[PDB]
Amino acid sequence: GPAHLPYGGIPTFARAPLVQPDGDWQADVAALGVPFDIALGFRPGARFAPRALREASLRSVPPFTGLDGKTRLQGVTFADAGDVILPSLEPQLAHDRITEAARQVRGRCRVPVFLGGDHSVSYPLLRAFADVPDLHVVQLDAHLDFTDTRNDTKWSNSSPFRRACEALPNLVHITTVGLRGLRFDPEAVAAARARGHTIIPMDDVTADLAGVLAQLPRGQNVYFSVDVDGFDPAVIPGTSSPEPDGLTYAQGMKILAAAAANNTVVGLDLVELAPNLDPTGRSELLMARLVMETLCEVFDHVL
Amino acid sequence: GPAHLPYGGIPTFARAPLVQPDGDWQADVAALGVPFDIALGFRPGARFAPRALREASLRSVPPFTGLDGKTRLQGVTFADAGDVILPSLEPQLAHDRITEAARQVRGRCRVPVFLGGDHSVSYPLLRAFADVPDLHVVQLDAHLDFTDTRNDTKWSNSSPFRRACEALPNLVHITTVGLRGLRFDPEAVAAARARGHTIIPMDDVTADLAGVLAQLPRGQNVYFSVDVDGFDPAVIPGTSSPEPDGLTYAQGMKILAAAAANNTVVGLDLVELAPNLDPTGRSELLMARLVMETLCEVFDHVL
Amino acid sequence: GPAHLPYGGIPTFARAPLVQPDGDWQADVAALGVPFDIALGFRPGARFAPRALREASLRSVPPFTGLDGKTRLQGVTFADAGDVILPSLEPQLAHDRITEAARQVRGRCRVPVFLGGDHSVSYPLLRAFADVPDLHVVQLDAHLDFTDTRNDTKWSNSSPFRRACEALPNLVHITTVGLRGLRFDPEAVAAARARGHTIIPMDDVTADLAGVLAQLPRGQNVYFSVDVDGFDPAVIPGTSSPEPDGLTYAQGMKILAAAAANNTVVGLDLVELAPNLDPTGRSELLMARLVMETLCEVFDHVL
Amino acid sequence: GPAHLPYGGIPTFARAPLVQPDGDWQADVAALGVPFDIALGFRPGARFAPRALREASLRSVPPFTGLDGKTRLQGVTFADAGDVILPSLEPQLAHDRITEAARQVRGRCRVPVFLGGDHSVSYPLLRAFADVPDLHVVQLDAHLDFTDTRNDTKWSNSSPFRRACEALPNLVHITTVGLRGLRFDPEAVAAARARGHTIIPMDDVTADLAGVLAQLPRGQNVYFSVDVDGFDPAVIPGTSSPEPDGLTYAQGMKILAAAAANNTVVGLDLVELAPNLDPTGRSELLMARLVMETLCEVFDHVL
Amino acid sequence: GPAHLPYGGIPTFARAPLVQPDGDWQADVAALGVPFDIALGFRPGARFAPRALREASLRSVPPFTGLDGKTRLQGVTFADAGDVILPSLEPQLAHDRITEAARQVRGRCRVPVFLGGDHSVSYPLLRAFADVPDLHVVQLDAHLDFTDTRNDTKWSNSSPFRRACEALPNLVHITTVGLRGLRFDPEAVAAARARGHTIIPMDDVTADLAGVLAQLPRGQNVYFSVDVDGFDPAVIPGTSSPEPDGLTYAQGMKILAAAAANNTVVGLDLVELAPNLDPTGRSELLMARLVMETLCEVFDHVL
Amino acid sequence: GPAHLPYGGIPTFARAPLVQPDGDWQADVAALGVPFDIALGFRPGARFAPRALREASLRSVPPFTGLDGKTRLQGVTFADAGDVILPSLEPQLAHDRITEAARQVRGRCRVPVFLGGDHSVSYPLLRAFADVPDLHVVQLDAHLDFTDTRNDTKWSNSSPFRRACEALPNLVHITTVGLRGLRFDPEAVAAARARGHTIIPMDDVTADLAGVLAQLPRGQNVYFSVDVDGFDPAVIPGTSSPEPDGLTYAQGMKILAAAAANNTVVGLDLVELAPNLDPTGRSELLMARLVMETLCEVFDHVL
Ligand SMILES: NCCCCCCN
Ligand SMILES: NCCCCCCN
Ligand SMILES: NCCCCCCN
Ligand SMILES: NCCCCCCN
Ligand SMILES: NCCCCCCN
Ligand SMILES: NCCCCCCN
Ligand SMILES: [Mn+2]
Ligand SMILES: [Mn+2]
Ligand SMILES: [Mn+2]
Ligand SMILES: [Mn+2]
Ligand SMILES: [Mn+2]
Ligand SMILES: [Mn+2]
Ligand SMILES: [Mn+2]
Ligand SMILES: [Mn+2]
Ligand SMILES: [Mn+2]
Ligand SMILES: [Mn+2]
Ligand SMILES: [Mn+2]
Ligand SMILES: [Mn+2]
Repeated sequence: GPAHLPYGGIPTFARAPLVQPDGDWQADVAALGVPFDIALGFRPGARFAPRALREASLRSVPPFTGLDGKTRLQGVTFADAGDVILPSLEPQLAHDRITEAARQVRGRCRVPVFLGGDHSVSYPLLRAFADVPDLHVVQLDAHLDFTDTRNDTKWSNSSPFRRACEALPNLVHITTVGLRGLRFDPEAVAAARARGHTIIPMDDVTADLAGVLAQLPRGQNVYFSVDVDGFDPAVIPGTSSPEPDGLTYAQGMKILAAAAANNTVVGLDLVELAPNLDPTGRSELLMARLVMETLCEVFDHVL
Repeated sequence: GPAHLPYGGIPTFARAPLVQPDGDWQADVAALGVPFDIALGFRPGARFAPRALREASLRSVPPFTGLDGKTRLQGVTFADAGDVILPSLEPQLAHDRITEAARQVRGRCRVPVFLGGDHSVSYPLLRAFADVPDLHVVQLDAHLDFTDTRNDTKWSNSSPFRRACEALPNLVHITTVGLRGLRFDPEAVAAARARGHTIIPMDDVTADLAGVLAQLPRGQNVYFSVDVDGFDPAVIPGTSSPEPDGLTYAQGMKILAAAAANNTVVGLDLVELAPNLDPTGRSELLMARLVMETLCEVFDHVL
Repeated sequence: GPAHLPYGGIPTFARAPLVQPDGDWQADVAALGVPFDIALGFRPGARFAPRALREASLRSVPPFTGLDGKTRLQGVTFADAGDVILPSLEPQLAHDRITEAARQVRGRCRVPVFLGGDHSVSYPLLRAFADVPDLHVVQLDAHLDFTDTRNDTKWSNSSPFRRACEALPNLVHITTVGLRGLRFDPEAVAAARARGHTIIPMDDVTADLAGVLAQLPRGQNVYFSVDVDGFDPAVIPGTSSPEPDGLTYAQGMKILAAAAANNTVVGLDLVELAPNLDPTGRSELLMARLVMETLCEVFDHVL
Repeated sequence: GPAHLPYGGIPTFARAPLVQPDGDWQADVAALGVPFDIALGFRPGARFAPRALREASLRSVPPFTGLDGKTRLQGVTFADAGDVILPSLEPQLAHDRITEAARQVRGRCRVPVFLGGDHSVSYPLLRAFADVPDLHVVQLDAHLDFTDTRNDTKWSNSSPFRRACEALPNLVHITTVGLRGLRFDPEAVAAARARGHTIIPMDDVTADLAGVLAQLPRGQNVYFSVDVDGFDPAVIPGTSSPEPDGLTYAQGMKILAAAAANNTVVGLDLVELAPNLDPTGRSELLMARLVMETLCEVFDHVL
Repeated sequence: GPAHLPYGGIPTFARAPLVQPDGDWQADVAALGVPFDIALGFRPGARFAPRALREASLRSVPPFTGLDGKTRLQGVTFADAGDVILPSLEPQLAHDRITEAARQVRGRCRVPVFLGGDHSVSYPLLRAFADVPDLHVVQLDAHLDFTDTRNDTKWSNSSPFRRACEALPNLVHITTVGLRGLRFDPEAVAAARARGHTIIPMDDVTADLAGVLAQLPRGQNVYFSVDVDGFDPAVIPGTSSPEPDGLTYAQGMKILAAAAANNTVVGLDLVELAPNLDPTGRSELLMARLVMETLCEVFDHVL
Repeated sequence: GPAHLPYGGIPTFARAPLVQPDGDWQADVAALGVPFDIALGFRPGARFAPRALREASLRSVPPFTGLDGKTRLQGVTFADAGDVILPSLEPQLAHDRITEAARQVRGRCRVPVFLGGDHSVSYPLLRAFADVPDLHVVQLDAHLDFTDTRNDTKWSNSSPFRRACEALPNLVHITTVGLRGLRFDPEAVAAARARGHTIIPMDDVTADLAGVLAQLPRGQNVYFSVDVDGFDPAVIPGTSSPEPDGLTYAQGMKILAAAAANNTVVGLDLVELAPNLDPTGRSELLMARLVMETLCEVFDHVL
């Protein structure tokens, strides 16, 4: 039968059927949105990212047959579990609802995809992976986000991984790639290193990408956390706090593809996208493709 | 339980459940989108209107308890039948698919709501009502849209009602309110008058609204066609061809309310909304409300 | 000597000298900003309003000599106390800081001007007026904002006056003008009415403005709360939740002028402006003028 | 044969043939642009107005057959003399080039149409009408623009008519309609009244439009000067310094229409349009139409 | 003699004299616009590209004297034949109108420059080159555009070269450079390879540009087709369907420069530019320069 | 205790205290804005750059502790001297106002930072350095700006350094890096070479950046002039006249860092930023950071 053009149809992620987090369904991949952006400290807009990503994903409906004739995501079913129902304010309640929804979705799919939302959502999201032994996180970001307190709060988008580690003893390591900028929280850097976390500055990527890939985990259970500001602002300008000289789409994708080829991917989140800050719409289009391309890599080599 | 905020959840019209035009369902109201805008002769964008209206409708989820404490649309069921699957180009095929979908939706609901799309969609939509005796159309528009041929085509957005009339002998009358502008197709005006159609210039609405309401049909089968450019550009700037000094939201709504109170409404379409032309977003927010408020009025007088 | 054009100089409200809330200063009028917008339920952006209003106020630097040759605000001194230092999240802490800064500013000026920020800021702002006998609030708004709980929180922008009344036994009456829309919280409306509050729908303003002015308070201590969405979206589109058919600038100004002529004005807040939602910039330009014109009226009838 | 749609073809005013100011041609109406905006004191952008107006005029190509079947501008020839070649800075030189071009275009048409550009262009433009006996100017504007010196200059957009009067003893009277705002130059107002100029505040138009029309000249040589900020900012937001509660399109047109039918119109300029400040594009669309409708009125009452 | 600044004068390509496609003129280079965008399957806007390109070209008026002091395009004459008069809808009629205009312009100049318009215009454009022996096409694009049918039509922007080949046996070869993305039409790829077409993925350009240049045709009659989406979205965001990691301006220009110095260039089109999708305006400014620089290279190697 | 988030507080550069140019203060670094943009020859907007840069600088408040734990600008004091009070038009008066303000600021700080404004401001700015022996200028720009006359004026943004040199024989040498484009003023290029100025095209940076750095001055009094269009438009699109293939932020910074490491930096200006042309806001965010990072380098190598 005829198929909808991108501007047609209800926008669900990858045009997947809609389901409830605690419903009776099962799928290889399931998306869950978290339209929460009140924890960021600059320009809001990320609450609109889940919807923008769903809309942009209509340009990337699986499966995909590449130029070389190979087809990826063949036989991979999808589901869109909608969005976590968030309260106004009440960060603690929002966190609990996010964790509960993430748990339910995780228990019904193989690889859950979480659409943020500012980076603070990664904390309650990760609480749903408490039973993953030696859980590792691979984070693309211009910022470390391992701060204890910022602007008198423990729940800002600058503390998700610090909060996650103190709540999850199974989260044994984090590899962050793309760090750059004039300012870094010394207490956060010290705390991350003290825990053996791997910090890879964007300088490393530029000088030797081959080496960066060489620093990625091997044979581990990995959770992907992609902060769109890890990418160069010229490529992805739609984000609150841009920092120059970031990852090209290709570099960020190469890092994700490599990690997904040598590890067991247990989930992925895409955060800090701000559609309202990029009127060209390329930010949401490229990031929706990023999620889909990452999934291609994952399922094209799973154990 | 908790409810989503406007920015949360999958955007279906009025958050109604998604169904297939020819699926096994029944509801009081059913929405059907027609993301077609290649027939307009100026600024494109109406193809994105159905999606924009669905998103905006999340701010107007029924039922409604007003300031006076009374509730409207209580117990009235809704369904979103998605969008007509349109081809690229191929206007004739597009028309056939639009009529087929509209027919299927019509047979399954009491009042169908069509989301355009440029005004040319009203022609194939009306074909789905060829069985309605003495069908009257109440049209809000700055333009008459009764032209025979324009820029070498019979299918432009300036010809929907002319096409509809020649194909539907049961379409016995059209009442158009809000006409204004420097240019009018003399052949179209003459043709409309000859068929006994009622033409109500905006100047008459400004001069005496009560008089205009008295010119509306009474005890007839009515199809509403709302071209957003009938409203003043200051109120609704998101449209291809704006004309100064149009209807305020209140005036247009009073006309729809009056007609809905004195006739049997068989359907309604909302066309020419161009979200891309109004970065403030008020155009879609207000027009989504207009559709919902019109339904409140329609169901307040169900015989 | 030469004076800056609007685009020159540091933007302080009315180009007034900068001071600290608890510093050693005194002035007739003092402005204080509250860049808080995490309590609204739709489109963010009001956190940028204080800055936008300051920039726009450079087009309205006092005193003003009108067409008739008469001068207003002559000799009236101004000061800009900057903004309340807000934390991230932590609504309760934010409230405490807002109340403290407001108290300090209030103690050093005759009429304090508060620039929001979403409407939730009116609650902590009003707490600074606990010592004002029989405090009356005159609120311009499309919404009532007298809700107890909304989306699982007590601190949303829909509850500021409910929170204020429970924290301030001296807040004996509220007059709200401009209400309109398909939905209202029935408990909020009934509670407000049962408390003796005056609700004036926009319909009444349109029907008989004189009658509305006659309903305003007289010989009372009055605090002005101006929610920009009380104004018609065509005039002021830059706001989160617009509702059609609102106050023209002239109508809103007549209401404020009337109240200022017959009462002791103790303060005023300007909330819900979202500069990011109006690329024409007219929203902040017109609202900055409203504040300045309101002050002209206040000081013209001060007792 | 076939005609271009608005988005097709080279944009010349009213789609008229292109000519040189000092070329060998003759026409009833001739357009001349003056992309000069370095004299305004706030938001630039008017330098692009001539081009925006030409593009917008493609929606208003003459002649016009209205709803009544009557045609206007039938047989009336048009020409586009392009723009004055302006230097960078060098206001004195720009003025001389403007006057020379205006003189040349004036000598080759019956009614010249000048597209600004900020209002300062009206001065060198008026210098080309030194031989018109008892010249009268009908100015639509929110401001008076009769200031002697502003920000240390004699050539700002606040001084065009003051400069014109001192250079043209034949300019015997000016009628300005639409004045509003909190500030007016007391010296400028006094100077205007001393010369017998007529000042009609927007309040007068609102209170009694009939009384306003009665103050317009009769049987005089009239030059129209339309500053788009005379119109309400909700209608025409694309302008540097908007002032609330202005003329609706209809009111401004009624004033121009009355004056056009009772006098010998020798010219007209349209200034202060800032396309860049109105992403909806309604400002240029409506103002291009304003010019064409004014012309319809002019040639509809030729002696 | 004084010359207009970019914002002055009537916008004709390269500020060249305006002429009719069938008029009495002759020039080395002639531009023809094709404001047709109803064939694309995503975001419209390309219909405004011809006009945007003309305006942007005022920043690149020939001749050009570089930093080395050498002058290019010296003595080369230009002309702007306006735009093809397109009907509404009626793709077949549009195609015929396009081919006829292309033929007329082709016979009055040496190198015709066609401004699109979506890519589907290349088909009717190429039909005007049926008499060119062993015609080779050098295509810059992220997409192949050799698809047979898409969304029930043979005339989408994904089929221009497929339609051109089955209609022009003299079209013996196509070299496409810049291909990338997750999805490629296997049937289209197979059909292209079966005809011996050269497919050069962006990866090859990145890996070895010298190798890519060595693959370009030599001593052949070449038609250049430049789809702006061949360039990286960071550089040229103004396009309907962007794909990450594309050609830099320099890389695309190097390809065109090399092909221009070793072949007989018979024409060039610039398609898919969507000015409405890039509010920074760099897309049209850079692409206008691309056409002009390509022309510099072309006439520096004419035999 | 707590500190403002970027959206909070009065926007002064680096959140530094506000002072008067001739006031009684002293600071290591002092900022002065020059909101002048009437000299550029294309798209206006730079007049708003000083304000945009100040706002953006709130994201770069000193001192800075990098990822390595080292802190820069520790103890370095800052001040914001506001903006030069500019007249409307009257370029010569503007120039004198600028030179005097710059001299006053220079005598109260070690390193003055000047915020433009179009590039023409560099001329009056440099006059404030008439007392510096063997003054060298390091200019990042896509254009040379050594033109004598352009569009009939001596004061355009294409002549700042030409004017500066003839007024300042002590300005012995200029090193311009980043030059590119199709057109260059041969007269300007010759005059610069004759004075021995070093011209470094962007191609040289791309080929061998190390070789470019080796060409920078050593042990000299250096004034930095950064024209944002020197950077690639993909990175910094907010500028009047962009040119493809420019400096990455990293490259521009490397050039500035190199010169600051072994020269006595006497001042720096940042010109041609046009915030209105980049709705993503990255242009001002990155350029504010550039200024701050340059200062970090400067004070890391003080003699
Ligand atoms: N790590 C401190 C700053 C992190 C900000 C988070 C995401 N933008
Ligand atoms: N009736 C001729 C013009 C109609 C245009 C249709 C809708 N914009
Ligand atoms: N009174 C309930 C809704 C109020 C919203 C507040 C302001 N927008
Ligand atoms: N009459 C003083 C102000 C005039 C400004 C001119 C036009 N905006
Ligand atoms: N080749 C199939 C897709 C082509 C789209 C055309 C231009 N964007
Ligand atoms: N050097 C001639 C052009 C310079 C323009 C200046 C800055 N944009
Ligand atoms: Mn992060
Ligand atoms: Mn980050
Ligand atoms: Mn219409
Ligand atoms: Mn219509
Ligand atoms: Mn409110
Ligand atoms: Mn409100
Ligand atoms: Mn004015
Ligand atoms: Mn004026
Ligand atoms: Mn393509
Ligand atoms: Mn293509
Ligand atoms: Mn430059
Ligand atoms: Mn420069």
